[PDB]
Amino acid sequence: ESIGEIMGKLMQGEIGDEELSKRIKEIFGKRLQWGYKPTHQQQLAFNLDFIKSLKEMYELPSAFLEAAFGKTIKQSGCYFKDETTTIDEAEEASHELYCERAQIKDGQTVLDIGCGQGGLVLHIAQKYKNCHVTGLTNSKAQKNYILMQAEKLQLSNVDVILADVTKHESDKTYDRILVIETIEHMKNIQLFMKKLSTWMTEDSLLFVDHICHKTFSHHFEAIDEDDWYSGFIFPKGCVTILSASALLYFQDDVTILDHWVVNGMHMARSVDAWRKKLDKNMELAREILLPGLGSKEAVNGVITHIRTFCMGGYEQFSYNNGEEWMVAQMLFKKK
Amino acid sequence: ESIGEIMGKLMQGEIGDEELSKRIKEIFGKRLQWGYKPTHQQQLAFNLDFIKSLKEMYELPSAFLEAAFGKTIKQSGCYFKDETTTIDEAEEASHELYCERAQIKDGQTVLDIGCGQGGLVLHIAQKYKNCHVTGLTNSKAQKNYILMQAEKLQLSNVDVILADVTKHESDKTYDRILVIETIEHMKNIQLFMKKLSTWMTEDSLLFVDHICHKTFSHHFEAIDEDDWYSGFIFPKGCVTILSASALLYFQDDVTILDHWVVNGMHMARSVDAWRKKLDKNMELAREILLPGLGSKEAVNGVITHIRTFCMGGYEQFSYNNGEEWMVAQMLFKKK
Ligand SMILES: C[S@@+](CC[C@H](N)C(=O)[O-])C[C@H]1O[C@@H](n2cnc3c(N)ncnc32)[C@H](O)[C@@H]1O
Ligand SMILES: C[S@@+](CC[C@H](N)C(=O)[O-])C[C@H]1O[C@@H](n2cnc3c(N)ncnc32)[C@H](O)[C@@H]1O
Ligand SMILES: COc1ccc(C[C@@H]2c3cc(O)c(OC)cc3CCN2C)cc1O
Ligand SMILES: COc1ccc(C[C@@H]2c3cc(O)c(OC)cc3CCN2C)cc1O
Repeated sequence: ESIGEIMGKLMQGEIGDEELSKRIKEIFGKRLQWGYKPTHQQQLAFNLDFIKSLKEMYELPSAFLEAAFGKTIKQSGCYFKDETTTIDEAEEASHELYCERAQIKDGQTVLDIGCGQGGLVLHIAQKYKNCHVTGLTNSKAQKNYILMQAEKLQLSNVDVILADVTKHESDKTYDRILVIETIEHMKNIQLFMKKLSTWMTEDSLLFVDHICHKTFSHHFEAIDEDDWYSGFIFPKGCVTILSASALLYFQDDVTILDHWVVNGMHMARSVDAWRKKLDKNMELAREILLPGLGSKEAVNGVITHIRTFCMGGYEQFSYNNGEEWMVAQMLFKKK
Repeated sequence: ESIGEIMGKLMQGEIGDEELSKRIKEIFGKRLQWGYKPTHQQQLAFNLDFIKSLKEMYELPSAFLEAAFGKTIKQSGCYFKDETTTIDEAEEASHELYCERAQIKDGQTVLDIGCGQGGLVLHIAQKYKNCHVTGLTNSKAQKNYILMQAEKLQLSNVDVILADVTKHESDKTYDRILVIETIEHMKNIQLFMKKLSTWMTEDSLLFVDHICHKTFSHHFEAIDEDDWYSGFIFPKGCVTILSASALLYFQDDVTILDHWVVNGMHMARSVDAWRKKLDKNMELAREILLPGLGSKEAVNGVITHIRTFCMGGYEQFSYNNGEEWMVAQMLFKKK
C-alpha cells in the first residue's frame, strides 16, 4: 500500500481514528528504533554527530484559531494539573510555570521570541504592570491580533516587533528573553544563541522551552517511504526535535543555570484538547474557512491536516506514558 | 551482621572471592536503585540538585607499584582491543586514544594534571620530540620517578611541577591540558575549570577523562550502614563520580567541542589485570612492603585494601556489561 493510497483514504475521512492512531504510533515506534543505540558509547557518538551537523548549517483566520485552540490561542505544550483541567486553565498554568522558571519580576524588560498569538506576552504584561513586554513575530496577522488584545485589556506596556528573528538587527537589550517552542524552527542554532546573547546584559536571563526526545535528536522528516505522516504535517524540512540535553552543547555565548523537562502527557493532553474542541466546533470551523480557501474541498484539506497533526501529536507525546517525546526547558545567563 | 564482623572476616582472608564479589555487587545494585528515577523529569531534578550542590563547595614504594600495575604504572582505565590484550598493551592503547582525542601534535606545549607515575607524559614526550611536556603532581615520589624514567629513556623534553593543583599559581599557558581521572578528586569543580582556562589561550584544547555513571552523579560514600565497602576503599569523602554529562553544566569558562564515553568493561579488564598481577606477585609484594610498613599485619592490610579495590571495581564497571559505570571523555576550548 502506497503513500498516495493512504493519503487518499485520509483526505476522504475513510481512516477511522483507531486505525489512524495505530498507523502514526507505528511510525513513531520506528523512529525510536532508529534513535536508540545499544551502548551509551554509541548513543553519544550518534548524538554528537547530530550536534556537529547542526553546527555546519495564507494564514488561518483568528476566528478559526479561536474555535480550535484555547482562550489565548497558545500554540505550545500546556500544563495540566488535573484530569479535569481545561485547556484554558492549562494555558494559564503553563504561562505561570514559564514566569516562575524564567524568574520574571515586576519592572523587567521582557522579550518573547516567536510570540505567536501573544498569550505569554499578554499574561506577563497584565500580571506585572511595571514590566515592559515586547513580542517578536514574523506574522503581520499575529502582531495585529496582539495589539488589538492589548488595547481591549487596557494594557499599555506591550509592543510587538514584526521581524524574521534571524534577520533582526538591534542594539536593544532585555532583562529577560523567552523562547517558547520557537527554537525547533531555527535553521542555525549556534548563530541563533549568539544573536540572543547580544540582546542580553550581564544581568539578563534567557529561558528556552522546546519539544524534545529524552535521549536523541532528529529532524522531523520521514525515515522511509512507509512514513506518509512526517512530510504531510511539515511538507518542508523545517522542524528539528533536539534531545533533552542537546542545547547543553550550545554554550559558546550563554551559560546554563538550570534544566528541566515536562513529561509528554502534558503535550498529549494539549493536542487532545485542541482536537476535541475542533471536532466540537467542526461545522463552525468549515464555515469560517470557506471564504478564504475558496472550496469545501480546500477547507476539508486544511482541517484534515490540523486534526491529523493533533492525532499524531497525541501518539508521539503519550508514547510510554510521556517518557519518550516531551518538553525540555533551560535557563541561561550570558557568558 | 555488622560492618565490624564483615571487616573482620575480610582482613583475615576468610571471605572467598565469589562471596566478596557478590557482596560488593549488591552494594552497587543499591546505588543504582538510589540513582535511577521513575521519569526523566525526576531524573533531571535529581541530577541538577547534585550539580547545584557542587557549585556551593605514606606512599607505596615504586617496586610494589611495578609488581601490581602495568609497565608504565598507569592508574586509570586502560583500553583493551582483544580478550588477550595485556595490561601493558592496554596502557599503550589508552595513551594513544588520549593523544588522538586531545588532538596532540608535534611541537605543542602539553600539561598533564595529576600525572601520576607519568605514563602519559613519557608517552607523549617520546612520540613527539618537539613537544614540551609538563606533568603536575602533588607527590614528590611521583615527580622523582618520572624524572628518573625520562633520564633513562633519554627524553629531554619533560619537566614536572610539584604542586597541589588547587593552590598552583602561574601565568604560563599551554597548547594542551590533559586531566586523566584527576577531576574525580577535585573538591571545587567550577573553580578547577576556571583555573584551567587561565592556563589556556584561544588556540588551546582541554581534554578530560573521568570515571562516570551514564545517568546520574554520586559521591563515593556509603548510602547506608550495610555498606562496608565505600568507606573502606576511600576512608575520606574525597571521590565524586560525575554522570557522563555532568561536566556539560560546567561551561562557564570553557566550551565543549566533543564528548565520548568508553564502555566500563575496559575499566573492568584494567582492575582485573591489576588484581591478577598482584595475586601472581603476592609473595614478592609482601616482601617489598614489609620494611616500610613495619609488620606483616600492616602489610596484609595494605594488600587487602588494594585487592578489594580491584575486586569491587570489577563488579562496579562490569555491571550490565559495562553499561552502568564507565569512563567519560570531553574536549573543550577556552570561552
Ligand atoms: C510553535 S509556535 C509557538 C508560539 C508561541 N511561543 C506559543 O507558545 O504559543 C512558534 C512560533 O515561532 C514563529 N516563528 C518561526 N520562525 C520565526 C522566525 N524566523 N522569526 C520569527 N518568528 C518565527 C512562528 O510564526 C510561530 O508563531
Ligand atoms: C586516578 S590517579 C590518575 C593518575 C594518572 N593521570 C594516570 O592516569 O595514571 C589521580 C592522580 O591525581 C593526583 N592528585 C589528586 N589530587 C591532586 C591535587 N590536588 N593536585 C595534584 N595532583 C592531585 C593523585 O595524586 C593521583 O596521582
Ligand atoms: C514545536 O513543533 C511545532 C512547531 C510549530 C508547529 C505549528 C504551530 C504549532 C506548534 C506546536 O508546537 C503545537 O503544539 C505541539 C501546535 C501548533 C499549532 C500550529 N502552529 C502553527 C507545530 C509543531 O509541532
Ligand atoms: C578515579 O577514581 C579513583 C581515583 C583514584 C584512585 C586511587 C588511584 C587509582 C585510581 C584509579 O582510578 C584506578 O583505577 C580505577 C586505580 C588507582 C590505583 C590507586 N591510585 C592511588 C582510585 C579511584 O577509584
